[PDB]
Amino acid sequence: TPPTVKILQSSCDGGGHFPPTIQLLCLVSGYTPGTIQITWLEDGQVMDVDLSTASTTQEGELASTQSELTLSQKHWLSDRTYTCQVTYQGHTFEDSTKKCADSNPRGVSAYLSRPSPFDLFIRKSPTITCLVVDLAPSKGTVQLTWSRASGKPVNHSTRKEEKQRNGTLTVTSTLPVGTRDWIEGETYQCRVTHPHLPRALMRSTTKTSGPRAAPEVYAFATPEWPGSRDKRTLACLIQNFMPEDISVQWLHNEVQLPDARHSTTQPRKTKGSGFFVFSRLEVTRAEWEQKDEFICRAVHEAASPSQTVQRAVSV
Amino acid sequence: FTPPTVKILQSSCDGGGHFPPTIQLLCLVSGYTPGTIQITWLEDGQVMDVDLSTASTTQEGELASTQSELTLSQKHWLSDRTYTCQVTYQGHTFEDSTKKCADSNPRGVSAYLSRPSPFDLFIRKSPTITCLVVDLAPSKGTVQLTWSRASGKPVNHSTRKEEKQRNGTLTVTSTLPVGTRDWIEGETYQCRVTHPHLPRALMRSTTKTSGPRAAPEVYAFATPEWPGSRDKRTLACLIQNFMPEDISVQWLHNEVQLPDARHSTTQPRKTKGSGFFVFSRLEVTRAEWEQKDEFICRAVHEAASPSQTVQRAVSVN
Amino acid sequence: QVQLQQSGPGLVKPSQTLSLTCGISGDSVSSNSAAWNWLRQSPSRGLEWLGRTYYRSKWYNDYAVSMKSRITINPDTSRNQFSLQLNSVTPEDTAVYYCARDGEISYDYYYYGMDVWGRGTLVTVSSASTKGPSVFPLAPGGTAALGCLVKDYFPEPVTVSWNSGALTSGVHTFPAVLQSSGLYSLSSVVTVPSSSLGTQTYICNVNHKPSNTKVDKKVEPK
Amino acid sequence: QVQLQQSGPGLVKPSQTLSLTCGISGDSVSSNSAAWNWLRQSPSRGLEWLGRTYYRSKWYNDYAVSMKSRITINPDTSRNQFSLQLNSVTPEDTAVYYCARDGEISYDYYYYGMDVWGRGTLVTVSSASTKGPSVFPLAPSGTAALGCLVKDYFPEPVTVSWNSGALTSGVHTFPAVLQSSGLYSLSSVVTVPSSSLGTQTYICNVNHKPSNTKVDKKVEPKSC
Amino acid sequence: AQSVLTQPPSASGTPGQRVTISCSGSSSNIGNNGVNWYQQVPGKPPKLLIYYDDLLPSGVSDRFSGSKSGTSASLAISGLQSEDEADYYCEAWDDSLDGVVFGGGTKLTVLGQPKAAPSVTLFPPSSEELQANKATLVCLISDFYPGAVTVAWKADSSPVKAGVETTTPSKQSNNKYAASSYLSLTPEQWKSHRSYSCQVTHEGSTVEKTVAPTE
Amino acid sequence: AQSVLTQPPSASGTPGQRVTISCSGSSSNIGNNGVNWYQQVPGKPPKLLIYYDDLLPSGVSDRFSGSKSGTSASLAISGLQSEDEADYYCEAWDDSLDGVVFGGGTKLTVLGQPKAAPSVTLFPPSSEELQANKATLVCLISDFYPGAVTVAWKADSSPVKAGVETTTPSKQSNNKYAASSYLSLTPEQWKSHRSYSCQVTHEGSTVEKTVAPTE
Ligand SMILES: *[C@@H]1O[C@H](CO)[C@@H](O[C@@H]2O[C@H](CO)[C@@H](O[C@@H]3O[C@H](CO[C@@H]4O[C@H](CO)[C@@H](O)[C@H](O)[C@@H]4O)[C@@H](O)[C@H](O[C@@H]4O[C@H](CO)[C@@H](O)[C@H](O)[C@@H]4O)[C@@H]3O)[C@H](O)[C@H]2NC(C)=O)[C@H](O)[C@H]1NC(C)=O
Ligand SMILES: *[C@@H]1O[C@H](CO)[C@@H](O[C@@H]2O[C@H](CO)[C@@H](O[C@@H]3O[C@H](CO[C@@H]4O[C@H](CO)[C@@H](O)[C@H](O)[C@@H]4O)[C@@H](O)[C@H](O[C@@H]4O[C@H](CO)[C@@H](O)[C@H](O)[C@@H]4O)[C@@H]3O)[C@H](O)[C@H]2NC(C)=O)[C@H](O)[C@H]1NC(C)=O
Repeated sequence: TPPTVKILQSSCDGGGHFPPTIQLLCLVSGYTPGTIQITWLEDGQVMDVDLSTASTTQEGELASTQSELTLSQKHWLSDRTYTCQVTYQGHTFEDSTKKCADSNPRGVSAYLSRPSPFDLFIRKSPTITCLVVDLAPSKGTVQLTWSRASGKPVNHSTRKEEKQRNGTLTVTSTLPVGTRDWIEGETYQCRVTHPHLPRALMRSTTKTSGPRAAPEVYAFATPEWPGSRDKRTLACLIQNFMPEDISVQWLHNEVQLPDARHSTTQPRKTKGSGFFVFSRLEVTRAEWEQKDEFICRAVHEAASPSQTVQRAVSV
Repeated sequence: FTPPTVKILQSSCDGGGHFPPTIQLLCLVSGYTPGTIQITWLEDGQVMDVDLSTASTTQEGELASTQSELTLSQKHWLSDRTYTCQVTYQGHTFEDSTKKCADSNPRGVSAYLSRPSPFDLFIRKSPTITCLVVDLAPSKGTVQLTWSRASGKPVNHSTRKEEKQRNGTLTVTSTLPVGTRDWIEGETYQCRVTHPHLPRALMRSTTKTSGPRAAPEVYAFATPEWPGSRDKRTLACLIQNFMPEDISVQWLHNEVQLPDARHSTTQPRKTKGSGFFVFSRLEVTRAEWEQKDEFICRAVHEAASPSQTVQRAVSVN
Repeated sequence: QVQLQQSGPGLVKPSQTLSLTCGISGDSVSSNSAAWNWLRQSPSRGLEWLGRTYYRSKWYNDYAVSMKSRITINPDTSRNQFSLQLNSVTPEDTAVYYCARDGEISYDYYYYGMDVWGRGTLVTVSSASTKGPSVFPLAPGGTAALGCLVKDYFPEPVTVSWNSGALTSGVHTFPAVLQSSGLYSLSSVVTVPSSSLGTQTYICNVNHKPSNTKVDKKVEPK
Repeated sequence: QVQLQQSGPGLVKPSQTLSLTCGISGDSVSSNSAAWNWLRQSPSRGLEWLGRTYYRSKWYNDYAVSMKSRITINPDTSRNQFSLQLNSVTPEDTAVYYCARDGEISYDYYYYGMDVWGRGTLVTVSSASTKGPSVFPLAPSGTAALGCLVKDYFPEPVTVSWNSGALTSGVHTFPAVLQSSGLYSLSSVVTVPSSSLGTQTYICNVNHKPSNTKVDKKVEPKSC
Repeated sequence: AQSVLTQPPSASGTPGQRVTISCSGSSSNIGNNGVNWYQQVPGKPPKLLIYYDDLLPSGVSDRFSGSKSGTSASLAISGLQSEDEADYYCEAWDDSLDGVVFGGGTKLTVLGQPKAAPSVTLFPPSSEELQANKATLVCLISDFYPGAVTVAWKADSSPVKAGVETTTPSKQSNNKYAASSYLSLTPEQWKSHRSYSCQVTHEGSTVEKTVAPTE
Repeated sequence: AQSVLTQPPSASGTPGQRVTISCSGSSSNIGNNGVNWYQQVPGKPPKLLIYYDDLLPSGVSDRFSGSKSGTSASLAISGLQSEDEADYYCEAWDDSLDGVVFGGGTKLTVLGQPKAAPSVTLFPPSSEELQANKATLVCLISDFYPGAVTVAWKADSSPVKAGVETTTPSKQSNNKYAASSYLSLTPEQWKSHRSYSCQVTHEGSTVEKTVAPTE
């Protein structure tokens, strides 16, 4: 018969805490005696023999060798693999051992954007971003791949892998999508593989399915409020559209204003059928007289004929 | 007469970090002068039958050592119980124990402490704060939650709810009544949570937001008809530039406060430069259209005056 | 995809214990973020939940309680399966048992639903010995139909294919019938419109599992 | 109530290696959601980050280039402390060295900053001898004032305390001075009313750490 | 005894209209937690439709809707079809039981479907089974609508009042029905008679099918 | 050679004004990540002031404000006080270096503080130290601001040339400066002269304290 190796380790206490030094023990058992050679490999490489020490017991036919390595709690917890390699009559036998893997770690999040109506319709260069957060802080391990429901090829992606300050890795790839293909069916699929994933992740995004309904606009102005002559606020209600994805901007002298100048809400639940948002702008003296008119524009899928709607308002 | 050392060793984990189908625990009593040495296996302090374990003594030279082995299914071990191995020698009792090791990087726990609503604190004059903890291991009676006051002044009687979640978590909430003046005049209220699973205790604090209090400015709306489409109308409210954020908002009808589920009200949102704002929408119905055409959108806020409220109304003329 | 496969005996004596195991593929029993349920359905008691097992930092179980005093669910993490064991059965414990996956969907998530199921398994509680079927094939302008007669067998799955299931066209396997002496009788029908009387040969495949009976009859006219 | 104690030699020879230790009270090295940093400050290079050690699912390290060639930071879970070892130092490695906790400020979180520091340790690179100070009393003849002269010591901390930490009122320890000779001299004065002259003696406690010198002198209202 | 969540045992429809199914419960289940719905087309396992009160997953039709207010919830099916006849089940997570809680079931019928006659197929006691001593008269009926079919077995012209048993009709996947009837027989009392008849009744009535040992 | 992030070396304010300090990076640090501000009163360890871009930690005065746009950030100390004299440091996390990156520092001076003249106290060689045959004179200079001083020593009516070494002045917890001068001597020379003098000149005007042998 051939012999058998098992490894045993120093164990954690009642409170399930490691001790300062992890002893690992090779037990080769159940063999014909004679030449027995034990090597220790750290991570797949040979070790300095000094802290590795062997011994052999026998009764009658039963014979068991044991080798013992000591590690510091630090080395063990550095995620190294420890291989015990047994040379017996010109053969090799193996057992390796690693720190035992976490039972309930968090765990990694992945998010897949839809492109914006602005991105689709106005400046016609849409894209989606697949973003993966809380990966282990080591690069080059991760594999992120794009693909289509239609089996048709994809454009080249762009990929950032950037170590976060809290000791995670955030890997993010954006994919240019065909401005047409997106509108006719076409599910895009994002796929990440990493050693620390039990399974590969996949997210997939597409045009939201439903009964397309155009947006309704209402522009506005506020009754002047005391003490501010020169500061006036303008409103836009936009309601009962579908699906929820909507872009919104404001135009002074027929020029788009910085998306930081106004604040839209997230399209929220209507009680009935549809979706709605609200956006405010805050204008002043200079804007008062340049010309006084203000555009509140919404780019929506069901918007027509040109995929936008704009309502004008003044004071 | 060396006092015997006792040490437990265990099946290790394979190359990929996975656990083996059984878990062996080997108790080792080494380095002793012979005699009676009695090994015993406790599970969480209880005894389990001697017919799950085997003993082997070996006397080499003058010294002596005994080894004893207990086998465990993976399930028992992953059930996180403490297993003690306890030897009796010369009337003394020695022991070593073991459970499975801690996750090196587990989730993780969230604790949310609310401030009381402007409604609650001004109108109902029964203001309360809530402490909430999610993602605790689903075992009741381990969590501990205590309220304090920075002044060390006595606190009211709180009311606790431990509730076991569908996703195999536990969520605990305690809510506290607060002295209705004490909130307004200073007063930090503290919420302290401890669990064995948590490395440090969790403290969450809550208090009146210090800042430059300014009142809200309300305006009432409604949308022009989109006629032939159904009935009724829709109306909304823009309430802005208030400080601090804490605000309650509601809609009445002839002094009848309409249920929260009727109106969709947004959360106070920042403005570039100074101030916050909310917007709230209510879709009316043709019955109340004619019944009385007036509708009121009220804002409770700290800095409103006199009553910490500002009302307003609108119809279709 | 994810997939669940039942297995176990379909006949239990009164006072004895039912055991049914459910192996899964496409996921892990030991997985966080999902949970593993046993359910049952009898026309009398409707659809009825029994238990759940799942792993986070430890193994946890949630039973129906209801009946927690007779039931054990507990996972075999090596074989990647989980098993239901119910003690001291009576006829009331006769049902079709289902194993099912309660886990999340995505995005917003936290939301659980049991979105994956096993075919179901028919467990019947009786003293009556398990008898195998006596099978008789019978003789068949518009069309023609022949079939096999599966007669007098105890507890019943009894499923039937045709020449290893190559002909799915116009095939009706009928439900069974209880006699005054309770035993089941079931019969099947396959159609071919005359046409090949001698070009096509028909062997009915009869499966009664709990009696270990596979005896397949070749049906011939006259 | 997190707190951080540095420890280690004040003086290190050229080409040898620096070793400093920060023990952590109130959190743990092994903590998820925090990270443990070394930085230092010369007047010359200003405030400069060296390295960081932290535990996610295993132990990780992050170092600055430049130091990367010469530096190691290791956690010790045993006593709950971490430490820095810098190889082959030159005089440019003279600096005050700071251990610090990078971490939470919770709520929204994800945002880290270094919210907790150790007081600093002065590490001086010289081929030259740690020398303990001669210490003389500075005698009195406003109200009154008396002193301690801590003379000719190397390298620098020299802390002083009056009557074993008892009297903190009106006491000023001055910065030191190097003579071109190369050693350091320093003085500490206390200001006391002469209404209190005759009811107690006063004692100056000087402790030069890396000479392991503690000795005390008494302040005498001199002849007659 | 009975279930925990309450739902009406019966609900009905017409092929174009919209019907809703009620689900009532406690705060321990519907009040503080969300609700799921399932569809069961029996002999098959349950299939998920709605989750956390509002949601539809992949592979599900948007004419299926759901709602929740307080301690109750409603499942709205609009624009029905034939395969829509099913047992429909609601469930929530009850956190005072630590457990999943179900509804009693609601059987959903759709009427306004045509009246289809049965198809009566009969066979003679086979080549075997005569050497087995006694034999059996087997009758297979299919593809009818209501599930109301009653049999009176007549050997020769004389009706058989003993030695007979019948099933209660069971659904088919195209939403027709299935029945079977059996008459136990001794070849002595077989070959001592001439002819046979099945004699079904579908509503008002249908006709039989007849065979004799004339091989 | 210098910091990765750039801040101006010095900044000036007059009490009650609003001073701002700037911090300029690249996108790998300030662009992509949040910026922190720390304040340092020398001899004490840095203290966190602003975290992420605009957030102030518990126990920080609201006079302290911060902002970030694009690749640079600003710290605004509004309504200056005297206790604000410090070194102000910015840092961010760098995702090309995987490392924390720092600003070179800005020393903030609060201008227009009252002119304060030094309090000089001077001590004679101790009962000891004369055995040991070396006599040292100690001049301690206490609270003075702008904070430049010049010291000459006097042997009788004459200037002392060597044996003298002097502190470069150091700021204290009241933000006024300290200093010291020492005179090395041979204990004969202590008796060889009638009196010895420390003269400190600060701005225009000189304080002098003086002592003599035996008493
Ligand atoms: C430690 O390390 C880093 C620090 O860099 C942290 O990183 C953050 O982790 C967050 C939590 O997972 C990430 O949150 C997500 O951000 C996503 C993308 O950002 C948005 O993209 C859309 C589309 O372009 C825009 O509209 C937005 O304005 C943003 O640009 C979100 O898509 C994502 O989804 C949301 O989740 C929220 C939860 O509150 C929902 O309410 C919401 O409906 C939606 O589902 C989510 O917010 C964050 O991006 C990420 N930041 C970076 C720079 O990577 C780690 O979390 C830290 N890890 C630990 C353990 O502390
Ligand atoms: C397992 O499943 C459990 C339960 O099924 C999950 O628990 C949920 O976790 C969420 C976050 O961890 C909880 O949401 C929070 O709710 C807090 C308090 O509840 C609100 O109270 C305020 C007024 O005080 C109202 O505005 C709300 O409508 C609620 O009534 C919030 O304070 C909290 O924080 C917020 O976050 C948002 C979004 O980022 C911010 O914009 C905002 O500034 C605010 O700080 C958050 O919304 C949820 O309640 C909780 N479920 C419970 C307690 O039943 C676990 O997450 C699941 N675990 C896993 C591992 O999947």
